[PDB]
This record gives sequence, structure tokens and C-alpha cells, in this order.
Amino acid sequence: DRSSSAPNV
Amino acid sequence: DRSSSAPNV
Amino acid sequence: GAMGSMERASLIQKAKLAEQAERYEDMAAFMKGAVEKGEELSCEERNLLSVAYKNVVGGQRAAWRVLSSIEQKSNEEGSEEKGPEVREYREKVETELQGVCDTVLGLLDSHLIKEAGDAESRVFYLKMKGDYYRYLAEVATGDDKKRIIDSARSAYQEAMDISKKEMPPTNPIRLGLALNFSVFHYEIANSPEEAISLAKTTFDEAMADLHTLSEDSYKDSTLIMQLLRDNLTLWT
Amino acid sequence: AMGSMERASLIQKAKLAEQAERYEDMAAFMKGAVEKGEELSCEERNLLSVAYKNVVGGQRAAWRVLSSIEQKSGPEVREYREKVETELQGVCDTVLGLLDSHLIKEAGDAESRVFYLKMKGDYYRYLAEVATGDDKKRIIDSARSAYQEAMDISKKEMPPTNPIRLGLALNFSVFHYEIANSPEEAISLAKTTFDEAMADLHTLSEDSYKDSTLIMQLLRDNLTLWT
Ligand SMILES: *CC(=O)N1CC[C@@]2(CCN(S(=O)(=O)c3ccc(Br)c(F)c3)C2)C1
Ligand SMILES: *CC(=O)N1CC[C@@]2(CCN(S(=O)(=O)c3ccc(Br)c(F)c3)C2)C1
Ligand SMILES: [Cl-]
Ligand SMILES: [Cl-]
Ligand SMILES: [Mg+2]
Ligand SMILES: [Mg+2]
Ligand SMILES: [Mg+2]
Ligand SMILES: [Mg+2]
Ligand SMILES: [Mg+2]
Repeated sequence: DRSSSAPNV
Repeated sequence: DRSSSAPNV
Repeated sequence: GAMGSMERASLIQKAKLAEQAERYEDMAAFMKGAVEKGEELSCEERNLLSVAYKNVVGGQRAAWRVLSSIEQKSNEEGSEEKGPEVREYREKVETELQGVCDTVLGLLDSHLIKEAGDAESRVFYLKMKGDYYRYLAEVATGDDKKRIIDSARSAYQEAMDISKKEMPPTNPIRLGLALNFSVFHYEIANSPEEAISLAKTTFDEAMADLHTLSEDSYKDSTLIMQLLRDNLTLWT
Repeated sequence: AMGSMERASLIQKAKLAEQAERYEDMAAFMKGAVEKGEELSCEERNLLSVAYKNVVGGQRAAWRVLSSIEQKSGPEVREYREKVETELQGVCDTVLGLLDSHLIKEAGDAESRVFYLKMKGDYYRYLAEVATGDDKKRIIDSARSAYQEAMDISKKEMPPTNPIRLGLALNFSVFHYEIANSPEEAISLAKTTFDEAMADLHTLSEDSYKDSTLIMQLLRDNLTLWT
């Protein structure tokens, strides 16, 4: 997988 | 609630 | 840029790439370029053309419906302040939607309908003409509305007449046409009786010949028949 | 046309566009709002962020699909990948342009300063994802510098469980891992961020609890992936 970055809140 | 038309195959 | 000078094969390939990238606006632009090379489209290529524009106009229709709902909720609340912004933005989205519809109808008229050989391709394109006039009808309000509805009906009826003469009752395109014409009757032309009668007849005649239907079209045709049934349940 | 619209109308239209899932429109409305020259509130910064994140997000997804096909491999896929890439770079340049010309200032609260510097880091990071030249090195340095400045402010001015501080730290850790080939720093930053945040979680206001716990979960998910 790719790393997760900050999502839309 | 809308009727269903043909979808993408 | 400048698709007129591009190889037809390259435009088709780029449409397939755009599909994989879920870039439907690009996909539609590539297929428009391919049509403008002036050769007929195969069944596969007609599918690419259809998927591309259906996804583009589909997103616009969804957005229009959201905005129209907000607009009417605002208006009926009748508050002294809110309403102009949502109206303006609904109008903007509507104008873009009409532009895509006009592009498709333009292609059908200038390149695809006249030049189609076989019945299958003729029915497909006449169905598509019906569909994009129907999408125009969804947002039409003037006296232009009546004319748009008549254009949709005329396209669908011509397609129906050919499909009945030239195509088996279980043919996917014939079925897809019949489904969409029934939706036109119900949702656009305020003719629920005709909608139900067409859908019911289409379903029964398809089911009667289902044992003859080839395995290659089985999935598509049974899906349409299920939607006929789903609509019939909704409408009755 | 945006210049002639009132600021309040642009904000309203951005909210309408959000509801319609029309993110390109939403971004254009928020760009117009920024260009009115007044500061953005927390809520308005969210609108700006969501709009451009969704636009560039779609382009990044498409670029990855095309780049994958290209690497498996006529000129078509290369050409089309280049086209999508150029559009993605255009959106990044627009955002970085707005940050530089209007949003990043010496003044205003730490939260807004950190937010905009984080965003600068993010959009240089997106440029870095597709960069290949010597421009790549410069782009990476620009991302790092933006993130580092944001980190320095956040450490001095903001609690460890603050959502923006956390979001910054998460994205900087991703930069370390995915861009700068620094897994040790990525893991160490993520681990330290998580522990320090959890240690102070009992002091965090309830209005930030959901956002902060989401970021902390992503820190944990990344840590599990990276180790
Ligand atoms: C052979 C040919 O010209 N085709 C096959 C597929 C398509 C594009 C979509 N249709 S349709 O609109 O007639 C249709 C859509 C969905 C389904 Br399940 C269906 F059976 C037909 C014709 C172009
Ligand atoms: C108050 C303020 O300026 N805000 C609140 C939301 C946002 C928009 C994007 N972030 S973020 O990138 O710092 C972030 C994203 C997701 C999550 Br769950 C989070 F906690 C922070 C700040 C602008
Ligand atoms: Cl507008
Ligand atoms: Cl291209
Ligand atoms: Mg050629
Ligand atoms: Mg009121
Ligand atoms: Mg109108
Ligand atoms: Mg003004
Ligand atoms: Mg390039």
C-alpha cells in the first residue's frame, strides 16, 4: 500500500 | 425515487 | 492537440487509457476526435463513445439535481435573502450540461446517423439521439421544452420501428432502447400507461425468446430485463 | 466573472459546489474568495483545502494509473501521461501561487500560519511525486523547508494533540517515507508524534477530538505499514 496522508475532514 | 435507465455495460 | 491530424488508432487507444484513468471528459474528447476521422465505429468503439459521454453528462445531471433541489427548497421557504446564488450556479451547471448534449447530438447528426450501415448501429445512434434530447428535456422549461420532447419521441420511435423489423427481441440494444423509451414515457412525457405497457410488452417478448439468446449477450440482456422489472414494480 | 462577485456569494457558491461534488468549480470559487484579499476563517480554509485536494487527488490517481501502464510497456501512453502530468503541475502551481501571493503571512494566529505552510509542503510534495529532473531536488527541498518551518511553529505555539499540528506531522512523515527516502525519520517522527499526542489527549477540546483521533489512527496505520 501507499502511506496514508491527512484526509478531507 | 427515479426510474432506472440503461447503465454502462 | 489538434485531433484532426491524429491517427484514428491513437485516438481510440487514448480513449481506452482515459477510461482506465477515469478521465471521462478526456475520453469523450478522444472519441469525438475518432468520430471526426470520418469512418464508422465498431460495436466496441460505440461502447467507448457511449461510456465517455454518459459519464460526463451523468455527473452533470447529478449535480443539476442537487442544485435544483436546493433552489426549490430555498424558494419555497420563501426567505427574503437566500436564493439568487443557487439559481445562478444551477444555471451555470445547466448551461454546461446543455453544451455536452448539443455536442453529442451534433456528432450524431453530422457524422454517425446518416453514415451508419447496419440496423444495429442505426438503432444504437437513434437511441442515443433520444437519450440526449431526454437529458435536455430534464432541464427544459420553456416552449422549447415541448419541441425537445417531440425530438426525443421522434428519435426513439424511429429506433423502435427499425429494431422491431431488424433485430431479435432479446437483442441488448433493442432492449436498452425499449427501457429508455419507457423511462421517457414515465418521467418526461407524463404517460405512465404507455411506459408500463411498453415495459411489460418488452419484458414478456424478451422472456419468450430468452432460450434463443446467445451466451455473449446473456449478461447484458438479462440486466436490462431486470431493470424493466424493477421499473414496473416502481410504477405499479 | 469571480472578480465581480461579492465575497459572501463566492463562499456560498463554494458550499453549493461542495454539495454538488463539483470540486473544480468549488476550487475556482475559493480562489476568487482568496483574491478578495481578506483572511480566511477556519471554516473557509477547510473549503479551500477540500476543493483543491479533491481536484489534485483525481489527477494524482489518474497519473498513477497511466504511469503504471507506461512502465509495463507506441507513444500514446507517454504522451497522455505527460498531458495529465502538466495539468497536475498547473493546479499545484495555482495553489502555491495563492499561498505565496495572498495567504502565507508573518501575522495572524499560529494555527493559520501552520496550516498554510503545511499546504505549501503538500503541494510541493505532489509536484515531487511526478518530478524527475534536477528540478526534482529543488522541489523536494522546497517541500522540506515549508514543512520544517510549519513544524517549528507548531512545536512552539500549539498543543501536541492539536489537529493541524497532527495533520502536519502525519504529512511530513509521509514526505520522509515516500519522497525523501528517509524511513527512519518517517517512523521516528510518526512514533514521537503519536506518543506525545496521546500523552496530552486528555487536555484536547471535544470539538477537535474526532479529527485528532483520526490523524492518530493514520499515524498508527502508517507505522504498522512501515515496520
Ligand atoms: C454493439 C454496440 O454497438 N454496443 C454494445 C454496447 C453499446 C453501448 C451501450 N449500448 S446500449 O445503450 O444499447 C445498452 C446499455 C447497457 C446495456 Br446492459 C445494454 F444491453 C445496452 C450499446 C454499444
Ligand atoms: C481550523 C482550520 O484552519 N482548519 C480545520 C480543517 C483544516 C482543513 C485541512 N486541515 S489539515 O490538513 O490540517 C487536517 C486535515 C484532516 C484532519 Br482529520 C485534520 F485533523 C487536519 C485543517 C482547516
Ligand atoms: Cl455561478
Ligand atoms: Cl495526449
Ligand atoms: Mg492512421
Ligand atoms: Mg428566514
Ligand atoms: Mg434554462
Ligand atoms: Mg466586492
Ligand atoms: Mg513532465
